[PDB]
Amino acid sequence: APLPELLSNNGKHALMVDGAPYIILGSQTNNSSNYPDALKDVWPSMEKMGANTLSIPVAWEQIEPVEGQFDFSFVDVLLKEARQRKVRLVLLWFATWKNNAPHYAPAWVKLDNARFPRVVKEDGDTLNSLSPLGQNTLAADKKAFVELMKYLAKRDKDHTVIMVQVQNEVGTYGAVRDYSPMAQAVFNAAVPDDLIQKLQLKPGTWSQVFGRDADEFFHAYQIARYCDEVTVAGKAIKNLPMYVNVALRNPFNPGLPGQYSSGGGTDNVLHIWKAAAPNIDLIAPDIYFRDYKTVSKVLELYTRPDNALFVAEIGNDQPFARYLFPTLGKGGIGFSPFGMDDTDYTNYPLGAKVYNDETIEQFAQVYRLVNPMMREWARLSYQGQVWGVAEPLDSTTETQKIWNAEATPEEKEQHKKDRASALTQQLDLGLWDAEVTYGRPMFWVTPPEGNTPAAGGALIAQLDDNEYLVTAYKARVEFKPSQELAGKKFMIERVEEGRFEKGKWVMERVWNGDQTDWGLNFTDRPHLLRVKMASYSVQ
Amino acid sequence: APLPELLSNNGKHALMVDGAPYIILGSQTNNSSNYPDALKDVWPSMEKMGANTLSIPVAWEQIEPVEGQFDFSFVDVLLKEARQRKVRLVLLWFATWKNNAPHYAPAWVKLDNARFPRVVKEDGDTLNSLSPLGQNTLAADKKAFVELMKYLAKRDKDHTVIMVQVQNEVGTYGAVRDYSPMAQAVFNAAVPDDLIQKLQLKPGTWSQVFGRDADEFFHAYQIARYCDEVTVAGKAIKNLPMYVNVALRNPFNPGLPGQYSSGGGTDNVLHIWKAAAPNIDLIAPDIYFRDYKTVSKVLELYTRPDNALFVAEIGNDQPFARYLFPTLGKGGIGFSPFGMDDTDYTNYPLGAKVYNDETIEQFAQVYRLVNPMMREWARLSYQGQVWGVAEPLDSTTETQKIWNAEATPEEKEQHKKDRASALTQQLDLGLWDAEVTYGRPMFWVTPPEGNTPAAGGALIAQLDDNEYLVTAYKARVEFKPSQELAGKKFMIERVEEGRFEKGKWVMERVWNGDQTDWGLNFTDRPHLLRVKMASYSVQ
Ligand code: NA
Ligand code: NA
Ligand code: NA
Repeated sequence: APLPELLSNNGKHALMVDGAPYIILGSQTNNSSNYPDALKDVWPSMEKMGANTLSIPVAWEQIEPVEGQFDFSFVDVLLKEARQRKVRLVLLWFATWKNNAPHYAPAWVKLDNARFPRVVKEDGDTLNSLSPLGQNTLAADKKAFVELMKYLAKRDKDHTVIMVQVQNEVGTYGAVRDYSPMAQAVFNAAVPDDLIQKLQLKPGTWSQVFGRDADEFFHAYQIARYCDEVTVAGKAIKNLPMYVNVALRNPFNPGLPGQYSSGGGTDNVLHIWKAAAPNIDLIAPDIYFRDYKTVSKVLELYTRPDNALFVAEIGNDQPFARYLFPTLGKGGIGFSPFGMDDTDYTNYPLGAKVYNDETIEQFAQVYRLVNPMMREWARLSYQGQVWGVAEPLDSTTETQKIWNAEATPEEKEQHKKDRASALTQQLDLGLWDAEVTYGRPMFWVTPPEGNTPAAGGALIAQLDDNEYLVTAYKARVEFKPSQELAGKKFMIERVEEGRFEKGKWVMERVWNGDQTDWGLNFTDRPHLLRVKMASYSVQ
Repeated sequence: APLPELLSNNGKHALMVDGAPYIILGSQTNNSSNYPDALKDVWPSMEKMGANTLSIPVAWEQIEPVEGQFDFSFVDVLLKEARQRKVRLVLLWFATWKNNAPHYAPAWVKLDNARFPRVVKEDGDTLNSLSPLGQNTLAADKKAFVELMKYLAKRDKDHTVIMVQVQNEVGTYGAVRDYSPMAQAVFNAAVPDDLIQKLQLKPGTWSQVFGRDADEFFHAYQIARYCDEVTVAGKAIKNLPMYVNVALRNPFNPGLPGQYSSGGGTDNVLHIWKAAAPNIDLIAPDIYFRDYKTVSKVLELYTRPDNALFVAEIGNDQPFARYLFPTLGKGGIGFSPFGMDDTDYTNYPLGAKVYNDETIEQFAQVYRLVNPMMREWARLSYQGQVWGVAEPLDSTTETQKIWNAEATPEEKEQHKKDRASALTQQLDLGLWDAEVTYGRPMFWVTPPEGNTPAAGGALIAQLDDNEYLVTAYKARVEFKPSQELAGKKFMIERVEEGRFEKGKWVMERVWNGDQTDWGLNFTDRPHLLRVKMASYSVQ
């Protein structure tokens, strides 16, 4: 079977798996589930979720517990159990950095600062974050990563593993960069030529060329180079797609580097990362912001002509499930909720307060919309036109409930109108537009009041000028002409509910009458529709 | 197999069973379950609880219903059923005293006051409490107890019965001592030499040597001698460990002897009991105080270089389960909740209002932490260093809930701070300290607010200078250096979850990342951890 690969063309992207575009409908384990005995607490969640791909760590400490006495016994069991369940894997290389720190590096690495040095603050104190200028550290990480890739080259010829994350949330908290003498010598030197050329900049030292951003851009550059080298060495063994995942700064109100993880692929240093690390396939956001506006901004910033969108981690609380829709609508190649296992941990406040079947079911319900068309959707996303939206108001707060109640009757009616309007989205589909609304009956035209909790969304793919594939969730989708018709009228020509079997459309039933008089109304159950529209003459 | 025995060395203790230290994770029946037909209502509770030892009465009235005519049919059945279930037994000899009174003595004893005399009050009235100076009573009790011990010598060679309680809550309510002419004659006489020598006192009569404490100390001494003689006679037949259990006085606010049970092993007469009864292995508190401060004080007073801690009875309501932790932390040899059977009785207000699976489960959940390491814990407790803590605030009262709500915003914030601080415990583990906190998320650092109801605790054993065995319940445990290091930093080197198999540690998984970033967080599920800490140079 051909290698998985990330294709980029015409500002669009596809993750090719087994020779065709693929969507990762993912689940990711908690951080301590990377052992054979823990897998029994991972698989059942995956099954309940309907996930097709598991993201799970492989730690440097476990594969090289003594230097270089390699142990791949976890990987062996993981591959075999994944294959039995017919799912794919994304392995997460937890090594020099995991959330800025070396906790998953072997004891012989993390306890030997002389050989493998830490970031030194400007005031001389040391942080528990390994410096990207540590040459021994790079060589050692690289060597172990190579051994892992050799294991996959020899033992995973059908590519059960489809992608590898290199490190996990790199960077440093508590300082902007390494200020050690070793780092200071490089910082005081000339900015490397290659970076100067790629950005279109005048030569100089770091402070001269970057000014107020020199410290942060320096750290980003050095980390990016470190990760790029590890990536190249591993890809020389087996050329799987590889990516890095970002501990995000708030895109609207980031604060200072060091408060956020400095040097990772934050939105202000994507240009540094892309210039410095041409061998890393994509830079993936880890999304734990709950609110629609911030999440939407993150999806906008990380979807670029030079960057495929992969939501490598997202919170597992209920409000996060609907972000699958805009993720896919942007041409995203995947989506992977974090902490989908029963190993007795909840990362609340970041995710769900409790982990049970209801937690899983919020994601299972949205994955059920995509699974039955996964390959067809992936192709259309890469080659054609897709759209995707989520319910754009967050669930009403207790503070907002109080303020709501204390309001004048005129103000309450105005608020309802404001909410209805905010809960109405327009999509321009060429000759036709769609209007998506949330939280209303399936009959008549009473205005939308939203779902409680906020949960809805819709996916649309264009099949032809007048024909669309549509599936949605707790929402109404209504079609209309995109431009004035000139003495023509319009209608729905035909709505079919069905499925793809061996790549061919099979009709189950025609929606008509009540089911198409008031838009196309979706609840929590999965329905995949082919909608054909027509303008017609009445002259 | 070798006889069970209580060892005492270097101010520490162990209950040896089958040649190694043992922890009684007990259950005790209600008072009327000591019959073959009642056992079907006892065993299922034991199984649901995960108890390893059953405490159950054997009554003088049932073994010698007619003088001279012994009946061990109950004991026969009990032994056989216990063996089938692979549990051990502690038999409770209910004889001359059961809660101060002779109700479990045969009719031919308790109805013959001439032969077997009662305590006489100073005013000449009689109380239903047998005088410890009644020589016929002592001889008769002793004779029956000897027959019981003969039955065990001949019919329990593998020591299904590991310990015997001699009497049950001895003493007298309603008077301080016996004031009968017979007792008055002894009280007026010289204090016995042996007691004078052992306490380091000047000879004299009771009033002269003890003053204001003479009446109470006299009753304690006489009862202690009576119980010691019974104990010696039984041990001459089979030398099992034997103990007495105490109807406690409130250690902070006891009131007067006679209001509490005068003459039992209350905290003010332990010195009398130890001097008078050298053959009784230990003196065990019966704990029905609900509140942390009082329970903690009782555990402190009963844990002594000359007294192994055994919580021979404790209430079976929810708040009591967490006291297993400090019991074991003090080097306790056992813990036995009272009334764990379904014989249609609740001793509420002393225990739980209702008896059902939930009542049992509160104890099952904490026994599940200890059972998998029972032998390893018992050894470490005897030979090494252990610690144990329980959540130190009791559940918030309705009165405190009202007061909390009516409070000013500044006062509410101060109260939360005060509670957080009270819900934070420090333990000095040598080179490392642990901080235990209760009722907080498993991620980030928001301050502890306590569990509702109060329920948490933690056990720690030292394996080496930098390595500890840890298990806890509804709590967070965080490690730090015990002393400022000098230009060194520190981290967790490794946390392994696992179990002991044939006395050897088997690793199941490594806790890392999220699972160790914010201390070690436990819910209601059992996890046994080996925690290795490291200081490291950054010079
Ligand atoms: Na248009
Ligand atoms: Na210390
Ligand atoms: Na200290």
